[PDB]
Amino acid sequence: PRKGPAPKRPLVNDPVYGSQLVTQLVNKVLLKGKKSLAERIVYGALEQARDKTGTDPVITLKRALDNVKPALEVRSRRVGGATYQVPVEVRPDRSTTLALRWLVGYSRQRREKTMIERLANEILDASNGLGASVKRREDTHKMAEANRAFAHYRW
Amino acid sequence: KKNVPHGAAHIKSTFNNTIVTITDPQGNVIAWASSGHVGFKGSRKSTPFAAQLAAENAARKAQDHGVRKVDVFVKGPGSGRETAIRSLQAAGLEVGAISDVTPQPHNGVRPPKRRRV
RNA sequence: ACUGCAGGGGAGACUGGAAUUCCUGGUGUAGCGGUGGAAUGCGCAGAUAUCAGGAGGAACACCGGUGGCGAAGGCGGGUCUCUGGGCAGUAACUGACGCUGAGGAGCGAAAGCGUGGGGAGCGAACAGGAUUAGAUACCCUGGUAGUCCACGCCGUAAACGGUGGGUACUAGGUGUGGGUUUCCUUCCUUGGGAUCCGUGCCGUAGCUAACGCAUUAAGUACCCCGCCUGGGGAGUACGGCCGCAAGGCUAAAACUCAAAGGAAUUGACGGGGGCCCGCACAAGCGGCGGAGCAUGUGGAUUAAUUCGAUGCAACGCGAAGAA
Ligand SMILES: [Mg+2]
Ligand SMILES: [Mg+2]
Ligand SMILES: [Mg+2]
Ligand SMILES: [Mg+2]
Ligand SMILES: [Mg+2]
Ligand SMILES: [Mg+2]
Ligand SMILES: [Mg+2]
Ligand SMILES: [Mg+2]
Ligand SMILES: [Mg+2]
Ligand SMILES: [Mg+2]
Ligand SMILES: [Mg+2]
Ligand SMILES: [Mg+2]
Ligand SMILES: [Mg+2]
Ligand SMILES: [Mg+2]
Ligand SMILES: [Mg+2]
Ligand SMILES: [Mg+2]
Ligand SMILES: [Mg+2]
Ligand SMILES: [Mg+2]
Ligand SMILES: [Mg+2]
Ligand SMILES: [Mg+2]
Ligand SMILES: [Mg+2]
Ligand SMILES: [Mg+2]
Ligand SMILES: [Mg+2]
Ligand SMILES: [Mg+2]
Ligand SMILES: [Mg+2]
Ligand SMILES: [Mg+2]
Ligand SMILES: [Mg+2]
Ligand SMILES: [Mg+2]
Ligand SMILES: [Mg+2]
Ligand SMILES: [Mg+2]
Ligand SMILES: [Mg+2]
Ligand SMILES: [Mg+2]
Ligand SMILES: [Mg+2]
Repeated sequence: PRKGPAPKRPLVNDPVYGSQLVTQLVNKVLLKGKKSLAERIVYGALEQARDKTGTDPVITLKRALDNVKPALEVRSRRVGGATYQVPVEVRPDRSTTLALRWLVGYSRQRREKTMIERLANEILDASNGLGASVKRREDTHKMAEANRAFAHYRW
Repeated sequence: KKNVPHGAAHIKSTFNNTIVTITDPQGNVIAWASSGHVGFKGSRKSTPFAAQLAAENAARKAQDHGVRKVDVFVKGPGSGRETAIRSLQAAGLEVGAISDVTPQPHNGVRPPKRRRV
């Protein structure tokens, strides 16, 4: 706001999988306070993910995120009589946030039956670099690589 | 097929555009690739990014004719005046001397009327 | 009058360099130009760019300032010729010859006008493009008169210090331009003191409605000229004089209004400025606006649809109970 930064909230380690990345994924799936429902999707989709690779799924999850982290985003600004996008650097804890919104966000409009198998396909199609969440990485970058001329207006 | 080892790079940088031509010391033009040759159109040509690609395109096209060392003669009140010189160093050239040949009239001809924007 | 001194004061003739544009060649290839963003335009028939030569016009970077000069308008690239004024000192000379000045006469930025030259750039009118409800404008590409020179006319400007000219007097403090002169004088310091004429800044007495002026008066006084008498009508009509014309100078009345004004004060306001805050925006999450239905309102209808609420701050409000 006006008065500087606000203290960000801590995340406890997930009890089944010893990593903070899984408990940050269950909060993007979470709707309407149904957290035990959102934990039966993320625990369910990771167990479905190890039955098609055999690799441990939190190692599969981090390679799914390293292919959808943006390095440059395209924040907008009005200058004169024409407004145009400005490429800025993405800080690391936003790159985790903006990627997990894209796995959950493009899995809700994917063509399968249950959310457990829609999410488990998008993680596996991003660990290989083929999904639709991966395509938004090289659409955010292409809009940020077509606007290097405007990098001198950094607010 | 022209071959010359020592050259002279001229840079003109206005409020609308930049042009980087590269000549021999006798004054004959070798390569001239500017900010419209590198793909831009409109107000984007005046940006400092469009000057560090115009200077790269004239540098590699001059090194094919054997240019290894240039002299820099900038002129014009532009913002792509410093980024074009640093762009020539990261293309395999040596800058040597940097001069300033901006034309300064001795109160000669009359300037146009001032803009009431 | 004599001796010194400072200066963009004026006039004429000759003349110097940078830059803009064009022309003629050399190299070179697809863009250049332009704006808040574009487009008209230029170019691919060799443009912009880069180098060399040539033609022409206009203005004079640095010195240049808070500064000089002139009655004001105004005045600066250099040189020669001709020429006006000012200041200080000497106190040689004339012996009130002084000041102002109705009418009058001369000078008088810029625009404009006449005849003839010149025309690089800039640029009214003009045209096209964009902006917009429209855009006869702002912004952009072009571009004619004119701006320049010679000889005449015009005679107006916020021609201003919005302050007529001469003189005498009335605390000072502190810069800067032109002189002359005394003290440590050769301690050189080109510092200090005295005096004369410019030019600014701040300040006391005094004046002023206030702001402010204040030894360069808007103070205290005397001599002469111009001018004012509520605001519009109006610096207009008619008459006259000047002018080639555009127009200038002198200058009214009927009628109409009860005001038009000058400085300062408090506030509100700004597409003025500084700093600061709010779910204001940004970063997020979930909605409304579409559908059926419930409830309130506008409208319409009705014998009656009781009345009240009507930007935020009325519309699941008075109504926490209308068969
Ligand atoms: Mg002179
Ligand atoms: Mg010349
Ligand atoms: Mg020409
Ligand atoms: Mg040529
Ligand atoms: Mg040329
Ligand atoms: Mg002269
Ligand atoms: Mg006698
Ligand atoms: Mg007189
Ligand atoms: Mg004239
Ligand atoms: Mg005419
Ligand atoms: Mg004429
Ligand atoms: Mg003529
Ligand atoms: Mg037009
Ligand atoms: Mg114009
Ligand atoms: Mg003459
Ligand atoms: Mg006359
Ligand atoms: Mg008058
Ligand atoms: Mg004047
Ligand atoms: Mg007057
Ligand atoms: Mg007087
Ligand atoms: Mg006199
Ligand atoms: Mg004095
Ligand atoms: Mg004062
Ligand atoms: Mg008075
Ligand atoms: Mg009257
Ligand atoms: Mg008249
Ligand atoms: Mg008449
Ligand atoms: Mg007032
Ligand atoms: Mg304000
Ligand atoms: Mg928002
Ligand atoms: Mg609805
Ligand atoms: Mg009612
Ligand atoms: Mg309510």
